[PDB]
Amino acid sequence: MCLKLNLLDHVFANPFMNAAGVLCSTEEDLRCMTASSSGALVSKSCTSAPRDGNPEPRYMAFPLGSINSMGLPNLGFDFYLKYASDLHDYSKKPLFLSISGLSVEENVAMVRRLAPVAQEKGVLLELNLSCPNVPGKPQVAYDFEAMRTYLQQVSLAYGLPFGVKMPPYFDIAHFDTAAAVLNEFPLVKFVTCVNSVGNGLVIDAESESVVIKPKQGFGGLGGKYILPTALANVNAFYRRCPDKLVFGCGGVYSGEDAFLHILAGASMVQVGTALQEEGPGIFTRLEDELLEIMARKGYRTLEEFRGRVKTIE
Amino acid sequence: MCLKLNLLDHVFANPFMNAAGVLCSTEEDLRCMTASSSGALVSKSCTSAPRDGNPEPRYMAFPLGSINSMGLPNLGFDFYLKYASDLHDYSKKPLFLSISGLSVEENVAMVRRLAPVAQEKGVLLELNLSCPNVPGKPQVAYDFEAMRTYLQQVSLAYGLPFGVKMPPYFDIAHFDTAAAVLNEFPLVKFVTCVNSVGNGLVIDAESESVVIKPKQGFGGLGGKYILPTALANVNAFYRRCPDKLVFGCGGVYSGEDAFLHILAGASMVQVGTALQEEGPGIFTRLEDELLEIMARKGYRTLEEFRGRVKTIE
Ligand SMILES: Cc1cc2nc3c(=O)[nH]c(=O)nc-3n(C[C@H](O)[C@H](O)[C@H](O)COP(=O)(O)O)c2cc1C
Ligand SMILES: Cc1cc2nc3c(=O)[nH]c(=O)nc-3n(C[C@H](O)[C@H](O)[C@H](O)COP(=O)(O)O)c2cc1C
Ligand SMILES: COc1cccc(CCc2c(C(=O)O)[nH]c(=O)[nH]c2=O)c1
Ligand SMILES: COc1cccc(CCc2c(C(=O)O)[nH]c(=O)[nH]c2=O)c1
Repeated sequence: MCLKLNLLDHVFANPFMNAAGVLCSTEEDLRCMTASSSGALVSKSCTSAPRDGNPEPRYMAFPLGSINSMGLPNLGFDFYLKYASDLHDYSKKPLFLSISGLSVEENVAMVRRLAPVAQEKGVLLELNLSCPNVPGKPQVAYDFEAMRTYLQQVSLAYGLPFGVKMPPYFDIAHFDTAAAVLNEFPLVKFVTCVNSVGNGLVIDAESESVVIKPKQGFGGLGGKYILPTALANVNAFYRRCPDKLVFGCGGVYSGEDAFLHILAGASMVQVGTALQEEGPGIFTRLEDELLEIMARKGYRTLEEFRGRVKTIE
Repeated sequence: MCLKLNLLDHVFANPFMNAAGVLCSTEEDLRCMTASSSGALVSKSCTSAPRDGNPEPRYMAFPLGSINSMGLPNLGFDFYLKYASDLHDYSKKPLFLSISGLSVEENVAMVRRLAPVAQEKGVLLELNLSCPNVPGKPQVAYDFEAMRTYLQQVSLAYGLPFGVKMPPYFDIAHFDTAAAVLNEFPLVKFVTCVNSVGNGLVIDAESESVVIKPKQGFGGLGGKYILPTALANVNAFYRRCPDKLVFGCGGVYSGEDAFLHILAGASMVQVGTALQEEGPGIFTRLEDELLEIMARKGYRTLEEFRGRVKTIE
């Protein structure tokens, strides 16, 4: 019985990795993730310049999940490129680098410079589309014309297989349109579903206050709140993009939650909130729990059940 | 101390009512809700003709909430209008009738008939902008030009104060655009935030199956999953629509959860999943729990704290 996968011309001990943004901002964070039992890691979404991000408090967690408005704090592209080019030990596990430029030209400039490191060292790009463009317009993946522009420009500039991190959708028309846009781009080889469920509001009853400072308390939701939303998006894109991989992200706290993602169609399974709360020891637990479910069911590999969710009659 | 309030030229014993679709489809159901301690009730969203809805199973509930693809099963508009005109006892509490025609023309036709019953009896209209998926077209509330048409046509056909049931939004630009649409219509006097979080997917690990039959398992989410989403929408529209009431719906299982909705801006608080799960006794509990929290805080009225959620610096 084994959790091994081979995808995107890389080998993964297991499907688990951090979600972008969690335990991956600094060198220390990345070394931690690399030392962990995860199958892979992804770096913090970066911009060309370093950013301090929003004022604190900007992340809070509770029994059913988390809310954040971090504001994209990161050490800048050059740092993450250096990590990929010179610091990461590729013999431990594969690395993904997430980018989240604030404009199409910022993304273009970064992927141009990432390309030769991707070709030589095998770092994999995750382009964050669940991200701001012009303020007063919707996030890029909620603006299908902007999304198409970003993918056309990045595809031309980068020229290598990459993946995309998508926000959740809630309307079948959006699943259809979004997948049709992605399917225009043969270099988009993986689709990570989902980013945080946007602009939730957590309020603390005793203090009568929101719990994060930015944006009058509005921020993206993760964790137990979002698992059925995550599963729906994984399955919706799994069905609509048969020549791409789907990576699942959202609501994973247990090997059972991971097994659901994989039944829905997930290849890799990313862990955000639960990892932020539990720490990297979660990866040994999740591996053990998923293997126990597989043993009970007589499954020896992930492919035996990936995308095999049953429908009713 | 009592929770009675006056809105829309009606008196309410308390701010609680059922969510449209729950405990409100048949004459039995409407009599049950009338006999409950709720402050008001709303009927099942109706179409001009009766509908059987989708194949079963089409609703399921879990510790953290529910998923449904009911398919607008309903007894038809003539039935609900007859209930409003002849059967309902207005001395007990106010009645809202929810309409969800499958086209603008259907909604126009129904509202032209409701108008004199609204004048004579005081039934209130809640216009549901959500409908079964039509391939190629987004939900009405997610297509701002369609939304503007519906509201223009209904406002003209009806001529009296009404409200609108909204799905959730997840992007600040969308809040801005949606509220600006709504603010074009002075007869829209209340906005109910929110309908179920669309197209989630619940999977059972043991059976490896989805749990509802229609739509390959995809359905709207209610319950604990959606409380922060619901609060964010309530507050976003409370802030943007100062000349309107906001009715909160989503994730209410306790007087604390109701308290948070009211803090966010809610005038009435609607209860769906929890009501479906617990039954109509829930209203006496929610009333007791909300009065208990008020008493611990020193609040004597709902107006003292409605909309008064605090932000940080
Ligand atoms: C503190 C924090 C920072 C995040 N930063 C990023 C980011 O930089 N890029 C990104 O693609 N997603 C980011 N996200 C989203 C996560 O990658 C993940 O999509 C989301 O939290 C849902 O997964 P979960 O339910 O396991 O938390 C962040 C989430 C959290 C909680
Ligand atoms: C079984 C069921 C049927 C519903 N039918 C309707 C409907 O006819 N009209 C409507 O506006 N919303 C309908 N809804 C949505 C609810 O009114 C409510 O917006 C949603 O369930 C969120 O509230 P909750 O978290 O309390 O369940 C339905 C919900 C459920 C669970
Ligand atoms: C630039 O300000 C931003 C506002 C919202 C989202 C983002 C992208 C980064 C990001 C963040 C973040 O850094 O806030 N949090 C998430 O949950 N997902 C994300 O993708 C940037
Ligand atoms: C599958 O049937 C529908 C899909 C979307 C919307 C509607 C309208 C009635 C409705 C329903 C329903 O009857 O399925 N369920 C909801 O959670 N909200 C609603 O507004 C039906």
